[PDB]
Amino acid sequence: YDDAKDVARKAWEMGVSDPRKIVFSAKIGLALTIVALLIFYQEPNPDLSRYSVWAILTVVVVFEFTIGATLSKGFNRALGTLSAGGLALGMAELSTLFWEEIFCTLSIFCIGFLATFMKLYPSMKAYEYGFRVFLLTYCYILISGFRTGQFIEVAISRFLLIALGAGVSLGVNMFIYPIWAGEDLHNLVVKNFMNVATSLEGCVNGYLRCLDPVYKGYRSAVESTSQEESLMSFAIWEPPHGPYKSFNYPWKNYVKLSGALKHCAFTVMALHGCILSEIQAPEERRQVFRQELQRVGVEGAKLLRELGEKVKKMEKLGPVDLLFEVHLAAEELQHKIDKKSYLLVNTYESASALSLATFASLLIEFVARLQNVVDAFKELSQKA
Amino acid sequence: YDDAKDVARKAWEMGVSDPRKIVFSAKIGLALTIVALLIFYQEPNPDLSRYSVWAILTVVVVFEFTIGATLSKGFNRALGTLSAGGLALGMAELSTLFWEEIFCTLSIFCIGFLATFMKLYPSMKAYEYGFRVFLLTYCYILISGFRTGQFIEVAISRFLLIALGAGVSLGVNMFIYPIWAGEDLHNLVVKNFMNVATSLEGCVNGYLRCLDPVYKGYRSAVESTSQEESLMSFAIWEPPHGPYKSFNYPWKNYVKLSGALKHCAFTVMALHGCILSEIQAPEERRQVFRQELQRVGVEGAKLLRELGEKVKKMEKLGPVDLLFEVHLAAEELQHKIDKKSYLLVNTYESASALSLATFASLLIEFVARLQNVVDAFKELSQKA
Repeated sequence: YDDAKDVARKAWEMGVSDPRKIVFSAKIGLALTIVALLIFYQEPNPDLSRYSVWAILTVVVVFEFTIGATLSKGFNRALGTLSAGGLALGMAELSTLFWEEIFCTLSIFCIGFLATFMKLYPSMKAYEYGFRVFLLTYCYILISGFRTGQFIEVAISRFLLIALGAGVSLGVNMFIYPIWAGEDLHNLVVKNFMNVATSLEGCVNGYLRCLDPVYKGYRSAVESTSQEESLMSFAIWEPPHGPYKSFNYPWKNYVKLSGALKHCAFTVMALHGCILSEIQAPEERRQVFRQELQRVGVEGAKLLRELGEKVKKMEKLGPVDLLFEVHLAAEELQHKIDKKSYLLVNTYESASALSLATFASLLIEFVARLQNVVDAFKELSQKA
Repeated sequence: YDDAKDVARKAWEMGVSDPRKIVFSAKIGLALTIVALLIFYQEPNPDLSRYSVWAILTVVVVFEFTIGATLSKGFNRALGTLSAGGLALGMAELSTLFWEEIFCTLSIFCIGFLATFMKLYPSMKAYEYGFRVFLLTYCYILISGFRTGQFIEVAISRFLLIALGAGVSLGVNMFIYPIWAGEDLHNLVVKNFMNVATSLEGCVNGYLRCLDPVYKGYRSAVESTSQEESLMSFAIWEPPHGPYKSFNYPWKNYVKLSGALKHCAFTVMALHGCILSEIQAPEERRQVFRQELQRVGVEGAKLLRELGEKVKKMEKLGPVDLLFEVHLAAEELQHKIDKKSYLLVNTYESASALSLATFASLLIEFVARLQNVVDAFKELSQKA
């Protein structure tokens, strides 16, 4: 019973935090019950209601979270289905022309074999639903057409059914509280700034706290380029929905600003590795560089926090001279290790000392990786 | 025409290199044409051939690359379909009992809404096909059952059709040249050793070559734990297929040995970052530590190469005292920087000079991360 409390809590916790799941499930439920209500109350005549399941099963099979996703995946499945339709109907008139059972058997071996590879090819890894709905539509059309004499009228009826289902699908998805895929990416390029500034602050302050929240911080930023590169495929399909003024919005720098950041979060990786490493500097020697090591972590996060606030607001005003206090912090960090360098050099009696030299110069590097981002965001600030 | 040559080459190159795609497409083609041949030549009577498309569309919808995947995903879809069947038939006898159009409309809004969340919950992210085939089977059964009087005989017929399709599906997938998901993971835990030993050798030898192949090396090992954790879900479903002697084979250390390796390939990340960093040691100063820096990279790869050859062979003989020459190499590397330490310490005139403190003590660390793996593989060598 206590475990079941969490399951209810899990739904509530993901619910109250993000009111985008409840609304999506409400939208799909509404679409399904509207199709069913239309079937039962407005089309009760059995003259032709069998195919009425096309109508409710197409709403279920083509309704997805983001307008871009629904629209592009509908386009790909429509190309697969219509290509199978044209090619299969050509093969169907042929396959009635005189040994047609054997010809129509080979005509499905060939399609299965050819479509399988282009499904399995490494490049076409996300265009897999298209190959499934093409291999699975060739087969259906071909069997039904070998069975029936004049298929094309029933094919016309099936298309208006899968246009009466998908019509309501797209309409309800786009008009009733839409969920775009453009601002699912503008709210993601600005999320990584927030969970990297803490990863920087976690790794600078976890190194010294003596006498994981960090591991979930920076691994989200790094593991998003495989995602933002998808949300860049979905983002091109939406209209200029609101602030995103014109068509051809540069959803190419949001994977470039998140590119220079994910490249700047490859020191915070090794910056964390120094605290997880089996060799690390002793407590008493870390706490001689306490100020400057904290000084970079303190100010270094403040900039990278408000670099996000320059994306969330997408402030068409400017990032003017951001890195002065991090440069000063890094410069006098190095000049601070110029005096107390004997704590870094003369087996293991010197392998542990010297890992304190490895953090100090994995943190100055992060200061240098931080000039690349501001330029990779200065292009995005102006032209976008 | 020249670009089209590559497309043919791409299929051939992925074909001749891996003869696992051609055989899979041949298997799916054979299944589809056998179902079609069975329909046309052995069941030509139209007394009942409409549902004969269940038979060919179920082979297409449930045939997958690995026996484990086909079998587990068939089990999940069967649970979804049979659960929708039992619950929907209960709702169907009720939904004929006396305002049943409105009750049967609400009975599909409720199912859509409830199933949407458990599809969208973060945990149930791979169990998404199950929720789609449950939401999409409740709907079909319920519409058809509201339409027809005594559905259960037609439901029995549909189940023997989707047992005459899936029967041939599983049979052809398992008997005609099977493709397991256990040895798709034993051949993957041993692949990461081969593309990390080169990443180590690339980053040690790319640092010095003056007077990307590495970036594809270690990023494959790190980006596989999200994959090997799936191949651990598929691996439990196969029988003891061959060498994997008994049931309950420990496919839990292959994600633990590949866990200690992916944890050892987090220095080779930062080891590479030092050559991509905007601050790096000068040429003339790198080539004073040329021998020992190469010495660790040379011998350090030789061990990690033959750690794989202790997995590919899965040699039930032993990894006896592997790390002696890497320990000596790391020990006298540190003792080599004990003499020539003035090249590491006394703004930027010393930020570049101390980048050698950070390669040499990002490479001694990799030697220490390498004791964890041999222990995390000594457990796997004995009990597996």
